[PDB]
Amino acid sequence: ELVMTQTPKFMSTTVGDRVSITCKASQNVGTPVAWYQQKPGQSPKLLIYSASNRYTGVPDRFTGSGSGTDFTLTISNMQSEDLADYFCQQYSSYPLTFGGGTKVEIKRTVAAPSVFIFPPSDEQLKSGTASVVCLLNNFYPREAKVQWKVDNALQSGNSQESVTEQDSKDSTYSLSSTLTLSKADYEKHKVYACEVTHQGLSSPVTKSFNRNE
Amino acid sequence: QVQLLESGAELVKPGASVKLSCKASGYTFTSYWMHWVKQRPGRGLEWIGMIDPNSGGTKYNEKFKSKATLTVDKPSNTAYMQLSSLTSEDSAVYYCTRRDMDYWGAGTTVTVSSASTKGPSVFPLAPSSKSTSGGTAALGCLVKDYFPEPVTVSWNSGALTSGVHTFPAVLQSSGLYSLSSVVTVPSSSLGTQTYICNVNHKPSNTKVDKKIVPKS
Repeated sequence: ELVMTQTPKFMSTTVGDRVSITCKASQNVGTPVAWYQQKPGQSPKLLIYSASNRYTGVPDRFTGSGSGTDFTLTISNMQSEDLADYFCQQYSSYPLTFGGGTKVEIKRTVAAPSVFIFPPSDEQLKSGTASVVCLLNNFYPREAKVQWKVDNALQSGNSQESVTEQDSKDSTYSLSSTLTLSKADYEKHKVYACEVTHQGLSSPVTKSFNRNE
Repeated sequence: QVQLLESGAELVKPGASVKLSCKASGYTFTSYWMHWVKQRPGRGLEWIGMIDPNSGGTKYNEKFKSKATLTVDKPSNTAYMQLSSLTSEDSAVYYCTRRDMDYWGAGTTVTVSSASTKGPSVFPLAPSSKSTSGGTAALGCLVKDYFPEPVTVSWNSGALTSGVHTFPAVLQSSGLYSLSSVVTVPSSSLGTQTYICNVNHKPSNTKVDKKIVPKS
């Protein structure tokens, strides 16, 4: 079963910094170790096999080293294009084993979010539900507080949010918040407000609307 | 070019059994062995088993040994893995890769639920000519109330791909998944260029095309 323990679980370097990932075996394997890179979405890509050889195409900035029971992969000049999850594998003894994986984010200057709001489509209203969407575009870090305030009143439990994986080119994130209420209450109140408190602003910035048409 | 096209996302009822495909080409199939890997939402990676296309011999991970079975078809160049007595733990994304895992498939998403499929509705997030400024405008599509994952969404038939952000799916209380896809574009084009989002939900054989026009 050879348990491949991978460390760390979540690393985070800056563009140009170097990344180091270690994978320890529970018993000596030898040289049959490998590493794969999985970018969010698509499946894994082979990066290094036989502990240190690079698969054709893989840039020289990726280095596989170590041997015996401790293996390590290094990224010399971390570039936004390396943002992804990485995996360690062992193929000397069955069953083939993988490491727990490491997620690699990127540090960068802050970015306040560009906030937008979208009233519910006339379409959805008919179905008897009114979904209101607030969007926070390209910001960093991801720690962002989105508070929904319908007519000077705060909501809670009646809204969900999703955050994108780190942009493979901006190193930023993006968040959407959807206030889901009944076609009933939506026709009642008039002021729909979205307030966001990011660690990049002085006071809570806010976008809002009023049932127009 | 080496390609490993596979089954589309399939929903399967608890206890039933599914048989996944993996059609190979671009290389002499009977030479390299075939693998199968289970991923499963946000977790690691588990090797399932190996199968030799030529002979027919196989080697399984003495874990899925009982639940899965690998077979092939010398002619059509297709590998088959069959899962039986499926449970919630069995829900995951399955990949078939070539011997040295240099080539993988896009993977098939297998969701095990007693619930039944439901095609998503699609509502437009209208470009707010007043609440979407700064020289550039944001617009999008809300993909709501569908099950199970996944749903793929591209814009203007794939012709538009820059500034596109498709958010991860969210499971609502209703037990249905919701999701949205936005895109930033030059404000000046809102009056000339047409934006259409194409939403695809294989599990229910659904395809929707929605035009997003500036709300007035």
